[PDB]
Amino acid sequence: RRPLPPLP
Amino acid sequence: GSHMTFVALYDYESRTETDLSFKKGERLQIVNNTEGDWWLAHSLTTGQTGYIPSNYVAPSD
Ligand code: NI
Repeated sequence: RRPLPPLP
Repeated sequence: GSHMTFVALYDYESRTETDLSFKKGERLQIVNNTEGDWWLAHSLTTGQTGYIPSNYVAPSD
């Protein structure tokens, strides 16, 4: 998988 | 009928050969959302195309 980045 | 207009909520910097970098406030057309998480998008602002993290965008007029 490619996790989504955390939000700023 | 195929328009899927979103706005960038934050900046995102590409970190692969296929990502799209964008600045907050850019408008994007979503070309393919098949993956669910990462969407193929085209910037209406810059004319560049690539994958984007879908959590960084929201539907827009
Ligand atoms: Ni449409």
